[PDB]
Amino acid sequence: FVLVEMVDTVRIPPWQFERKLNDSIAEELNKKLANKVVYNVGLCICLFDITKLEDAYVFPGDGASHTKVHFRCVVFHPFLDEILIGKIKGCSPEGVHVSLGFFDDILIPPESLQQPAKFDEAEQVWVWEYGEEIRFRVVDESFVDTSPYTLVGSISEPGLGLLSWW
Amino acid sequence: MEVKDANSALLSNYEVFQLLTDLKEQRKESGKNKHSSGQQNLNTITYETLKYISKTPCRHQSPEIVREFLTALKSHKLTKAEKLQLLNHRPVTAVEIQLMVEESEERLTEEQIEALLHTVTS
Amino acid sequence: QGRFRGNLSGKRVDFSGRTVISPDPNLRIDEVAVPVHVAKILTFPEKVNKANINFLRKLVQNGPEVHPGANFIQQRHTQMKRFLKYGNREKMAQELKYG
Amino acid sequence: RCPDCGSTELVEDSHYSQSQLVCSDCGCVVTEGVLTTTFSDEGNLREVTYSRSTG
Amino acid sequence: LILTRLLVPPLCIRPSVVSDLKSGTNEDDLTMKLTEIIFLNDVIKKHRI
Amino acid sequence: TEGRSRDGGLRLGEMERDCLIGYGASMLLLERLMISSDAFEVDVCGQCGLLGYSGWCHYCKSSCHVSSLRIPYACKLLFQELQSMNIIPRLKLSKYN
Amino acid sequence: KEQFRETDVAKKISHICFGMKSPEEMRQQAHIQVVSKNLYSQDNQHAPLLYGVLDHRMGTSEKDRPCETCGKNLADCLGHYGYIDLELPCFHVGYFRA
Amino acid sequence: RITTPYMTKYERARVLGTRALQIAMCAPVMVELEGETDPLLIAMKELKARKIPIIIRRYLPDGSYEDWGVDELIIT
Amino acid sequence: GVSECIIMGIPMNIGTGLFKLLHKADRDPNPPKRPLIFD
Amino acid sequence: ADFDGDEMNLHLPQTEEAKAEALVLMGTKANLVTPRNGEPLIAAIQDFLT
Amino acid sequence: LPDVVLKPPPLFPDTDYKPVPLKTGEGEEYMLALKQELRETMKRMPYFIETPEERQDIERYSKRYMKVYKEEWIPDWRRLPREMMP
RNA sequence: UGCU
Ligand SMILES: *[C@@]1(O)[C@@H](COP(=O)(O)OP(=O)(O)OP(=O)(O)O)O[C@@H](n2cnc3c(=O)[nH]c(N)nc32)[C@@H]1O
Ligand SMILES: [Mg+2]
Ligand SMILES: [Zn+2]
Ligand SMILES: [Zn+2]
Ligand SMILES: [Zn+2]
Repeated sequence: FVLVEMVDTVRIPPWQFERKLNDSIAEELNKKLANKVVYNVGLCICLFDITKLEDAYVFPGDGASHTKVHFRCVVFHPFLDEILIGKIKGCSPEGVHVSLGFFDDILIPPESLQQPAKFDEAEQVWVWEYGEEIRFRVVDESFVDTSPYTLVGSISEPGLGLLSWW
Repeated sequence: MEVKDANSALLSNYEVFQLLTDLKEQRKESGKNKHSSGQQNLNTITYETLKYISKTPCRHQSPEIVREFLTALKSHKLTKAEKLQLLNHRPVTAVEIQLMVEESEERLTEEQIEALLHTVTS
Repeated sequence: QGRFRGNLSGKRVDFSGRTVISPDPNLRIDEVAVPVHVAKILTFPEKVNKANINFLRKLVQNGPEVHPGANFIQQRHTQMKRFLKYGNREKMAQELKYG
Repeated sequence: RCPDCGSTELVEDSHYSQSQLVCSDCGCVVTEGVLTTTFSDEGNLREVTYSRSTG
Repeated sequence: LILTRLLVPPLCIRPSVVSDLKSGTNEDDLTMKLTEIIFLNDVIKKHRI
Repeated sequence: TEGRSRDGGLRLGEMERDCLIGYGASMLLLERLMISSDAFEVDVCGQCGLLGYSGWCHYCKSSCHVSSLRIPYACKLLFQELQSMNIIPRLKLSKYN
Repeated sequence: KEQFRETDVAKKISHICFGMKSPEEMRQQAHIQVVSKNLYSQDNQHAPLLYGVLDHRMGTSEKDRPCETCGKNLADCLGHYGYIDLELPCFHVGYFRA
Repeated sequence: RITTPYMTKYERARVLGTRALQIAMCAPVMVELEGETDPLLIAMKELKARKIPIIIRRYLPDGSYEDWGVDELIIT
Repeated sequence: GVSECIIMGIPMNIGTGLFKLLHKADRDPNPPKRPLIFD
Repeated sequence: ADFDGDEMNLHLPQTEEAKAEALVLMGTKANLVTPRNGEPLIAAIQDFLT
Repeated sequence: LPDVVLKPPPLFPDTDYKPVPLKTGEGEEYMLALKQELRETMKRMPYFIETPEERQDIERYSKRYMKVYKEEWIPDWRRLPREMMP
C-alpha cells in the first residue's frame, strides 16, 4: 500500500451538473481506476484524496465538462521486502498457488529455496513437516495490447521456523 | 494518465481501512443505480479489501495510538520499512521480530526485544 | 478541381437542397418558406430530453408519411439506426429513452 | 440476418436517394450508404482492357 | 533527395471500377504509370543480365 | 456527388467559406465542412507522426502511442498523397487542454 | 488482473512537421513489395495478382473484396502503402532544384 | 477588467449554442420552461433571465486570461 | 491560421473560437486533504 | 435576386451550436446593414416604394 | 521481353564469392586479446561514467554495505575552463 | 449544352 500522484482529465456529462463537482470527480476516478493495474505502479485500489482541481473547461465538441484534476490514490505495490499473510488458493507441481485474502490470485511462490524436502505431487501437498507467510522479492509488469496477468511478482518463504504451524 | 511519483509516501493499513470505511458509508448513503451498474468492480474490490483488513488484526487502532507507537520507535533508530511492517503486523510473539523481521543482525541486542514487545502491545 | 481548392476549401455537403425562388410578401424578413417535399427529406437530429419527449413521441407516432414526424431513430446504448417506415411506430415511441 | 431480432427479412429500400439495406420486421438499419464515383472522377479513370491488364 | 524506392499509395487513392459490360476496367493514371515503371525496371534488369 | 441525377449535394464553394469566415460562425463552418461532409476518425502514432490503422502503427510496430483523431477525409487523402510524393507530414499530437 | 490503459484521449494536433523518408524508412513503412507488372490473374475471375499492383493487401477499392491486411470493409479501411525498388536511382523532379 | 463590459454577439452565440447543446443532452433547467420544446429557445430564455451557469474566459494575445460571468456582463 | 484550421477540421481561432468558456459548477477549489497518520 | 429563374441553395445545420451561431451572427434582423459603409440593404423595393 | 516474377526477390540473395578468411598469426591474436582486455578494463575506469541511478525505493541498514565505492579522478581545473566546476 |  502506497500513495501515488496522478493527473487525470475527467469528462463529466452535462446531466451530472446537479451533483457536486468534487463528488462526481471522485466517483469517476474510482470507476476508472477500480481493479486496474497501472504499468510500473501497481494495482490501484481506490482514490485517496484530491489535491488540486483547476478550472473546468467546456469544449466546442462533445460539450461536456473536462477538468484536469490532480489526486492521490492508493496502490498495492510492495517495496521488494514486504511481508504479507495470504492463503493457499491451490497448488501446482512447479509451485504453490497462494493468494492474498480475496485481493489477488497472482502470487506464484517458486519452490527453490526451502529445506531440501520440497516437491509437489499435484495432491495439494504443501510441504512435508520437519495463514501463510510471504516475503516479496521483485516486481514485474507486462503489456497486453500487442496486435491490431501484468502483475505476478516473486514470493519467498525462508526458514522462518513457524512455531505456530510447522 | 501519467503518474508523478509511485512512491510518494508509504502508509500503514489503518489509513487504508479508514478510507475504505468512509467510501463504504458514503456509497451506502448515496448509492446510484446507473453508476453502480456501469462499474461493479469498485464494489467488489472495496468489499474484499475491507474484509481482508478485518481479518487482519488492524482493528482497535487509532491515530493517537499510531502516533504514540511512531514516537516510541523513533528512539530505537529503526528504519521506516521496519516500523511500517511492525505496525501492520502487530507481532505478539518474540520470534516474529527475531527472525521474520529483516535486518536482525546487530539490531536485536537481546534487550530491546522486550521494549519492542511492550510498545507494540501497549 | 484540386485537393486544396476542389476538396478542402470548397467541398460538397449533405442535408442541403437547391430550388427556384418565388415572391411572397406575406412572410417576415427573417422567415423563409420550405416545401413539404424538401422538408420531409432534410432531417434534423434532435436529442430526446425531459422537455420535448412528448413532441418526439408524437412525431414518431406520425412517422415518415405525415409531414410532422421523423424518419430514423438512433438508440443511446446501440448506434444501430431504426427506420420508422417499418416496425411498430407506437412501440418505438413508447420505448423512447433519454439520450 | 438482423443484428437485433435475428430475422432474415432484409430488404434494400432506397429512402429519398439513400440506398439502405433495412430489416422489414423491426426496421433495423443493417447497412447504409454506398460509395459511387463522380463524373469528373469517372472521366479521369482511363479505360484499360483485360488484354493488357491481365497480362 | 535521390530516390531508390517508390511509394505506391493504397487503393483508396487509386479507385478501380469493374466495368462488367465489357472486357476491361477503368483505372487511374497512377496505376498505369507504376506499371510502366515496373516494366522499365524489368527491362533494365533483363538488359543488364 | 455533383449532379442531381446522380443524387448530388450542394457545394459550399470558396465564396461561401469566405462569407462564413466573415460572419465568424466557426462552429457552423466546422459542422459544414468537417462533420457533415467528410467526417472520419483516423489513428495517428504519437511517436513517428504517421497514420495507423485499427489502433496500430506498422512503422514502429507498436500500439501504445497510437490515438484516435477526427480529420476530414479529404485532408487524410492529401496527407496520403503527400506521403506518396515523399513529402511526409509528421503530426505531433497533444492534449486538447 | 487487469492492466490500466486509456481508451480514448481528446488529442488535438499542434503542428505539422514536414520532412522526407530514406529508403530504409520507406521499406519499414511499406507492408509488401510490388514486383509484378500485371494487374489481374489469367483466370476468368480476373482476381488481382499477389505481390503485384492493385493487391488487396495495400487497401481495397471494391465494396465486395475487403482488405487483406486489415479485416475491414472499404468504408473502414484506411489503406496501406507499398515500396517498389528501382535498379538505378533517379532524380526527384520535385527536389531536382534542391 | 480592462476589456469592454458589453457582451459581444460572438460570445452570445457561443454561450447560447453551448447551453442549447447541454440542454439537448439532458441538462437541468433553471428558468422553469413553459412548453418550450426547442433547446435554443430555452437557452435564449435563460440568457434573458441571466441564469446561465457559464463563465467566459477571455484570453489576451500575450497569454493572460480574465473571467467574466454572464450575469456580470451587459446584454443588448 | 484559419486556412489550416479549416483544412484540419478544427475550430478556427477567429470568430467565436478566440476565447474559451468555463462552467459555473458548484465546487470547492483545493479541497481539504486527508491527513497522513503514518507520515 | 430577381425572381426570373434563380436557383438558390438551402442548408440545414446538424448541430445545436451551429444552429445558434447561424441564428445569432447570421440573423436577418441583425444583418440589416452592410459592413462596407453601414447602408441598409434590407429595405423597400419596387412595388413597395411606389 | 522480360518475364514476369510472381514472388519478390529474396531478402538476402546468395553470392558465389565468399569473404577471404582472416589473417592468422601471433600478432593478430595478441591484438585481439589486448582489445578484449581494453574493453574489459575501460568500463571500470572512472572516465567511464554510468547512468546515475535514481528513484530509490527505501533506505535500509544494508545501504552502507551495498554502497558502491569507486575513486574519482580530479580534473585539471587550470587547463579546463571555469564553466565545468561542480 | 443550357440556366442567374
Ligand atoms: C461545347 O460546345 C463544348 C465546349 O466545351 P469546353 O468548355 O471546351 O469543355 P472543357 O474545355 O473541357 O471545359 P471543362 O474543362 O470545364 O470540362 O463542349 C461541350 N460541353 C462542354 N461542357 C459541357 C457541359 O458542361 N454540358 C454540356 N451539355 N455540354 C458541354 C459543348 O458542346
Ligand atoms: Mg435573375
Ligand atoms: Zn430485424
Ligand atoms: Zn509510429
Ligand atoms: Zn487495409
